[PDB]
Amino acid sequence: GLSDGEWQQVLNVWGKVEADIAGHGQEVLIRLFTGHPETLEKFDKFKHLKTEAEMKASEDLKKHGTVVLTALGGILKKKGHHEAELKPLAQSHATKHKIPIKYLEFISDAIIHVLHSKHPGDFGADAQGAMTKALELFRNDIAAKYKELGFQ
Ligand code: MNH
Repeated sequence: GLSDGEWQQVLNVWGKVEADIAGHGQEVLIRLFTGHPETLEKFDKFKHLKTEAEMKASEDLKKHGTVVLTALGGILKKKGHHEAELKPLAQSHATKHKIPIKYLEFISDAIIHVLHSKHPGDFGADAQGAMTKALELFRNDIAAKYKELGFQ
């Protein structure tokens, strides 16, 4: 679990994602696809995207960015009483989308990167440790549901 102070830090930082949810979400997805181009094949509608400028110019990619970060926002605000939120998310990602836990680790990393990049020296040692622990918990709780289901 995180501590109370650790959640407060997580949620304060998520305060800044919510000022520009679309632009954060899009930078997240662009970090992901360019560092890990196999993740791009999971999206039928994004594999016409050969360049960054193409990625950067896509409103549909930004739309997905928002869907992603909005649902993570909800999850985070439940502070690890997040089972009702998280369980059907895990099921769709295992059975339908077929997203390996490794791609989830890649997007966690992309979110840490994007918080540092968009908030240079405003996202400190302490806040970065708590967000990492919060994303680890997210990932741990999905991994458990994945194991149940035999996914990988
Ligand atoms: C945090 C990480 C994270 C969150 C909160 C997340 C939340 C969602 C939500 C909400 C939806 C819409 C409802 C659903 O269950 O289909 C959705 C659809 C999707 N998700 Mn994912 N998703 C990922 C990471 C996430 N997704 C990653 C990483 C992959 C890709 C490599 C991915 C690929 C999808 C695909 C593909 C869809 C369906 C896209 C479409 O509409 O065509 N994702």
